[PDB]
Amino acid sequence: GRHMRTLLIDNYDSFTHNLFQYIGEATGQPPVVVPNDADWSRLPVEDFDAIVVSPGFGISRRAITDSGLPVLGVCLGHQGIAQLFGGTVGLAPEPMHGRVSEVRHTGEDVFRGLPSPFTAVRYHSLAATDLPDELEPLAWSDDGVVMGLRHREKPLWGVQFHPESIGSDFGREIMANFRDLALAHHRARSPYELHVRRVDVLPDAEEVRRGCLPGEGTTFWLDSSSVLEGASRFSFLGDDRGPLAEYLTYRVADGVVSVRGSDGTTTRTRRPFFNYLEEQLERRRVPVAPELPFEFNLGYVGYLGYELKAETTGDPAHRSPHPDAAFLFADRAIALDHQEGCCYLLALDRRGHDDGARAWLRETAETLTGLAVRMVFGIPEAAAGFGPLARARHDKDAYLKRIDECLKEIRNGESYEICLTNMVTAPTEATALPLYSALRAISPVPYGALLEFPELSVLSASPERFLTIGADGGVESKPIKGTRPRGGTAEEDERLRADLAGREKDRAENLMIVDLVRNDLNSVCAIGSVHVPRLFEVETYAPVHQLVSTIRGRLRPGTSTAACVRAAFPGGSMTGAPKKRTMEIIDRLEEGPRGVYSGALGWFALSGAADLSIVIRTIVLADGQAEFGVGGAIVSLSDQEEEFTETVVKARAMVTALD
Amino acid sequence: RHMRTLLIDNYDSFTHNLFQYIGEATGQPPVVVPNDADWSRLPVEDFDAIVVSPGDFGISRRAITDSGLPVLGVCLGGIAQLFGGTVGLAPEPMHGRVSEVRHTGEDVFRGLPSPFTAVRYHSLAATDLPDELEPLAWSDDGVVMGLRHREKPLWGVQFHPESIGSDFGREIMANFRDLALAHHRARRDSPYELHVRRVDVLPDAEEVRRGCLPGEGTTFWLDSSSVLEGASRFSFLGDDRGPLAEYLTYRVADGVVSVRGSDGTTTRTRRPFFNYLEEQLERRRVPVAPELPFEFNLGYVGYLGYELKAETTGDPAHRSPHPDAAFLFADRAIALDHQEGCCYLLALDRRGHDDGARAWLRETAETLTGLAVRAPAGFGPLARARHDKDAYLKRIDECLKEIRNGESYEICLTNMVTAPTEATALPLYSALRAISPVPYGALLEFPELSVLSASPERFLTIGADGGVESKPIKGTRPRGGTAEEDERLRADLAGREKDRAENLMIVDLVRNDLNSVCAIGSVHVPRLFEVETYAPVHQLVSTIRGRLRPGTSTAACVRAAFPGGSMTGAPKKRTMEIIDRLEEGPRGVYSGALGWFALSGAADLSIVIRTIVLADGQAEFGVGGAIVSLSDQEEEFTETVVKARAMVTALD
Ligand SMILES: N[C@@H](Cc1c[nH]c2ccccc12)C(=O)O
Ligand SMILES: N[C@@H](Cc1c[nH]c2ccccc12)C(=O)O
Ligand SMILES: [Cl-]
Ligand SMILES: [Mg+2]
Ligand SMILES: [Mg+2]
Ligand SMILES: [Mg+2]
Repeated sequence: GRHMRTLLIDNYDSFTHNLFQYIGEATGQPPVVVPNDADWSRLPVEDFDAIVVSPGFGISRRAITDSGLPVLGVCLGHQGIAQLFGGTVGLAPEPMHGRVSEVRHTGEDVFRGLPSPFTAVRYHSLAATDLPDELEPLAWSDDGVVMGLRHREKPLWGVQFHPESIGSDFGREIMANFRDLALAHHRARSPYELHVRRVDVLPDAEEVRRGCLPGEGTTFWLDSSSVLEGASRFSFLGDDRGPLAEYLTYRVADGVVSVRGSDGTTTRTRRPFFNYLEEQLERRRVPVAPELPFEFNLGYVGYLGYELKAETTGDPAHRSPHPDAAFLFADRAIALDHQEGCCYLLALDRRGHDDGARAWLRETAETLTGLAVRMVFGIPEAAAGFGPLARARHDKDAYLKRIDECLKEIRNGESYEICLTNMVTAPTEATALPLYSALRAISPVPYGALLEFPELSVLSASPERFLTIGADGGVESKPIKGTRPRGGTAEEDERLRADLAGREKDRAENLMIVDLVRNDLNSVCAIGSVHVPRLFEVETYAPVHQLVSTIRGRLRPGTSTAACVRAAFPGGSMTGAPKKRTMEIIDRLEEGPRGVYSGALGWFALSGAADLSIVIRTIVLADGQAEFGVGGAIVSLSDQEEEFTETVVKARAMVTALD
Repeated sequence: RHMRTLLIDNYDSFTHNLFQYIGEATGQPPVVVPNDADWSRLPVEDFDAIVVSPGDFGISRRAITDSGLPVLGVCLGGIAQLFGGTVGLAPEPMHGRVSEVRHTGEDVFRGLPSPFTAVRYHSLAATDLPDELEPLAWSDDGVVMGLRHREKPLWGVQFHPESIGSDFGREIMANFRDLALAHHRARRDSPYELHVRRVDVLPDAEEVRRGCLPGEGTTFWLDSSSVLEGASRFSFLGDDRGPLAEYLTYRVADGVVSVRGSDGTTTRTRRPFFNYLEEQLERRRVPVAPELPFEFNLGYVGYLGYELKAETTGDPAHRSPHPDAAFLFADRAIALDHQEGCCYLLALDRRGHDDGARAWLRETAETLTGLAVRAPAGFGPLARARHDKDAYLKRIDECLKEIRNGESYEICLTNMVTAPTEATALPLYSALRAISPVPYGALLEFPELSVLSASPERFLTIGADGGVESKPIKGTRPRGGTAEEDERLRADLAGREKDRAENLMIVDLVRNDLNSVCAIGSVHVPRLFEVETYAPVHQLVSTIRGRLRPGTSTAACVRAAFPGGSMTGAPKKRTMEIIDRLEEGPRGVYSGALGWFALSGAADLSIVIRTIVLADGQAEFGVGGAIVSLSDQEEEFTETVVKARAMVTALD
């Protein structure tokens, strides 16, 4: 998009150029330095996204009162904020010049991620004694002096210490936090009215699907079938019956978006899907409700197929037999809060209509209250086969040859890691809901989904977070790579878990994906914002042990949520590195489409938030047959037989559901 | 100006990670260009450095061979193959796997621990490097992990600095930026020939002064009277008798530069001094001679007076009785290498001419050789302080009141002491250098005054490569009468909150000065609150380093940092105004800078403390100390008396 522009107001003290260095290192951009006595009217304040007020009347006041921009006051600037809003700046208990204090804080805003206490140098005889009602203290010295404050509403922050002093710690981190706060402010800067109703019941999610949604017709169920503090909390359900609901599909080959309106009309448009999605999410922007503990305030629920790579970094090598994208615009949704044991009902009216949103709220609420009442596959059994009626696109011998081709390409330096996949097809008479009811019992996961669309049903037991994007512009990806089968005993199982956490080969497979996802996020994230808070964590699900790494970033200003997904699509954890050359190798060897498998499934909120899973451990139901993808990383250290066995093991939850 | 980096994208999935690391390390994002860009249409001239990303790749090959820019090759970034090196199969393919990397700590590896952890993404490695290439780093399985071309500004790393599993990636990208800055500063016609002769003798320095320099003439002796490894090593002596020699003075009041040539005639020019000096050093540019182990390749030797502040960030509040600048343009000089026990003789001719530089080198070498055979290596009774004790105590009171109103955090308050003396320059300096051996001793014997410096303090040491170091001193103790007293006082100096605060505020101030002229990320403090012991006092000393931005002259760096933070205090502009009001007169040479500006672009400048100025049968010496909120009036006065001991003993 673009880089953030910081204004550094020089108040003519001997600190401005140290702050210059710290902003430059923290943000990857030098700030524009302007003297405090410059002409405000002249100054292109419009061009700037964040102001740092240096220590030492003038434009400092204007910046704080008039600019409407995020401001960080450093020392005399901090006192400026306290004063300008009717505070008392009187003498501290002890004058402190070039002297060190332990600063304790709440770890909020500019103090995010800093240890309490941390060491900071002070250069003042004056402190914010009596804080106004509009300001709140965030930090205090061992001396009892206010060291940090903020305005309760406005994006204004003060520190009564020098972050940039040689005797201070985490100076750069404080400046990076302010940049992040500035980005979050500008993202926060509508054709609908969002109605919300909390119901103090939590019925069984499957009872809600069966009781509240129609058996026949287009429906979604975002299923936290595994609920675990910090990993998953919410489930979402809806249908296309609402008067503002739409069903949207995309065909890469035609390049056309087909939208079936609530009217009945299907509109057709020749353009790329991510571009289409970006336009609609901008046009339909609705702010998050502060009484909602989640950020899905309605929007699009559905899937992005692998073949959409043709409009990201990939080639249109193969045609999916399924829509390359399929989404319900959910005008009406049921949210289950599994932590608090309540439901939230969300409904849209057009800004100037009573489209029966409030009527749906009260009726669904009455329906919900009436509904409120109260495995482990080890090797070698897990690696039996794909099922009795099942045909893999590539039989064992075919797949061993593609693995061999992968090892040659790696040896010739064309790829570092190839996520080679197979596609298995099995005739079934099973309908979506009973089959899904068996799958979710077999493999409880944080990112379960049942999509029941006209052209297909998607039965996902994915545990994998592709992208979680806040309305504030915060981004998290948790690529999974490195797999170990479960043990047929609990001894063998704790062993295989330890083996996965410690083996060089699996760590290398995962690390190369972390670097790849870091690269994708760095193309759309602010410089210095991309980091890896967690490397090589082991997660255990009913069918497999998984190596998982966590990568976070913060979107650049001008970068849409849709743009972020496009840049990272398809997921590095399903392609390998380098992505463009590897996707070409996958085109040649797999000799057909992945379809929904290896794509992304989840929601884009009208708030600009998103939560997308990677489509793995998924059954696509269409035209009397079940289709499921399986695969794994091929690296120089890969054994052909072991890699094939891993693909069979990963099929086991799906094979068991269909059995 | 900031440095511009071109990042060549070789269509791999590492480019935006390298982008992030360059951005954070250098404070500027690189311009990213794909490897299939048009070379003719690409404005390579507008860029200062190339990073070749991992991955036919045209722009990459032409970056390394065709362009004369600094290049860092990352993995695929070619340099081995292009210069007739071998690319062979490594003992094991390494993709996303960590190696322990051991290195020489040179160039891109500067300041990295050995070993450090690095992630590799390659099956192929450089095996047989040609003479022109040099290995810098090796893996724990014996593969070359880093290389450089011996002449061209080309570095290769056979690992990913920017990988999550690598350490010190940002430090590697910053090191490359520093090397790029160094290279361009060394490209920047010469009106002189530089002639160098090494003589493998080392006579007594004081005998070289007596023997090789004239008694009555205008001379310099930069005297490492203390010689300690990595602290001081060289002395420099010269006179104005050469044919290309000039004597040079400035007056702030007139704004006039006075140049006395070999002719004996004096030219006068109205020009800010730092502007004139910057102009001359640009026009008189001569590259460093690599056979010289020191950076002074001849140039200007002298002092910048405190009152020059009028043309930096200060006001012209008082007129010095002495020139505000005074330099000998030394066309001939003797360098003593106290470490290797040899002498180096430097002499300028005009380009294509013979002004007798070889004759002076040959003659002076003989004189040095024969000289080395004969000589191998309170304030005082008639002293008057500008401020008596009672007056100085009340000036300290005024300082405390300014600090109470938050106008200053630290004021370097000083006194000026004057005494009649019969002593002449050389004998009195002979006494001083025995009393207080220091790394930055000097005897300047100019027409208007003699300067007898026993200064231990480094103001600015600037490489030809644009590397800057400042070692501000703040925090003083008297010497103890025993070894055990000295240990107590050294411990006490390092530990006291007051002294640590005095020092830290100058470190912050000098960081601020260097950041105005230095590359973003380059300014750091490798040592904080180190105690150094000299004959007269224990000193608390901190070290600050940076790299000059491209298009910043050495003179512009001195201007930005002058006067020294260690002699003013923070904030400098307001604090210097308080000093103007309370000191009631000029500092002159005292509290200014004394040293050399080399034709190479290098410089080495001391702070003028522990110095006697001789003029009109009168001795003048400044003494001062930090006034802070914690300052006691009596103690701060006594510190000024303690700091006078060396000068008072020498005059006595
Ligand atoms: N687990 C998510 C909700 C969810 C369930 N299944 C999903 C599939 C895709 C995206 C999100 C989901 C949460 O707790 O908020
Ligand atoms: N100590 C310096 C030379 C030197 C001695 N006295 C000086 C005074 C000013 C500048 C330099 C010097 C060196 O070893 O290189
Ligand atoms: Cl990082
Ligand atoms: Mg620190
Ligand atoms: Mg594998
Ligand atoms: Mg690291």
